[PDB]
Amino acid sequence: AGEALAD
Amino acid sequence: HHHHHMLHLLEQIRAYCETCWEWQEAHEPGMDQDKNPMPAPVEHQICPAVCVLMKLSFDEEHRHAMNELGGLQAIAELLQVDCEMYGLTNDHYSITLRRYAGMALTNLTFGDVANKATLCSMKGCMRALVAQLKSESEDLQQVIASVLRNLSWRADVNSKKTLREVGSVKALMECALEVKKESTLKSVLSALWNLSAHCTENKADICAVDGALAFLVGTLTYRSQTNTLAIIESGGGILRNVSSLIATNEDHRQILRENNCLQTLLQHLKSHSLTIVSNACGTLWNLSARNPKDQEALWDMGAVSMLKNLIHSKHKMIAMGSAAALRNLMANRPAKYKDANIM
Repeated sequence: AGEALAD
Repeated sequence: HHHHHMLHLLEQIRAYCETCWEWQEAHEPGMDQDKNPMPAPVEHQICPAVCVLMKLSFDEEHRHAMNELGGLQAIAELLQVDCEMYGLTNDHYSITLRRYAGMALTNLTFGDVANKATLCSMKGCMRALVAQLKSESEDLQQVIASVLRNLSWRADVNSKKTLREVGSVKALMECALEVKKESTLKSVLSALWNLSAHCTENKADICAVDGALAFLVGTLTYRSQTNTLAIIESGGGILRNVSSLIATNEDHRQILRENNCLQTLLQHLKSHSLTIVSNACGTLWNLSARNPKDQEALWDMGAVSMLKNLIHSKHKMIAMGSAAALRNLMANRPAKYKDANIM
């Protein structure tokens, strides 16, 4: 899924 | 002159934790007087402060400034202590505090290797995070998953070990089964997808949960009101990663079959999303190996015409996965589709 910032 | 706005926010947070720590040291189980009740986060304006820090953490410049001030430790300490004090509470203030704290941690671990390592080194916090998957706030679960997701993305050796050791994989998979909201489930699965890539034990621990493989196959035909494919892409990607383990286990293979997995997986080769294809290609690569029943069931649903389409694709994972899956089907034919017969 990779990394992400918070929604 | 200079306001040190951020420093002042972190000092508040550090101070509140010291006070909580002091209360914990006095109020242990073998206990002295309860003439001192707990610090409450509402009484020291903790949401506001963590909220502002959370907000600022979206921006990268601010993150750099926090990182010089040790913002990650401070916020992680705050989260840990509110968990250790109030347990699996439902209080709105504790849940909001925990969310904001978690979002800040999501942002601070995003793209930063040193912070991922550091947060994972904080073991009491890691345990607190994992326990929050059992919260009644799916909004909080969504946050915790998001943290775990980023920690598991390009985790160094230690971080991987820790993530396994704190029971993250088994807790997220159990979390997923109970989740009712799509946004929550997206993050839960995104985390699992990353984690399933790490090692055999994680793959093993996923398959080993009651309802797990059933649920995961079910995600492949998920109906989104969001007009989004991310649940199918994630659940499918998890499945693709664990499929190496499933290949060599008949009890598990059987659970796929009774949910029409291989049928569904072939429809995914059509699909418009290059991800859904890549996932289905790699899943079939492992499920088409060394099992006669499934090998034949794939011939009888015309997999070979379907996989012949994809072998000449520019996308390596589609080219390899379809060729490899094809090669298994070729070199192990039902008599009916042999070259000698039926030319």
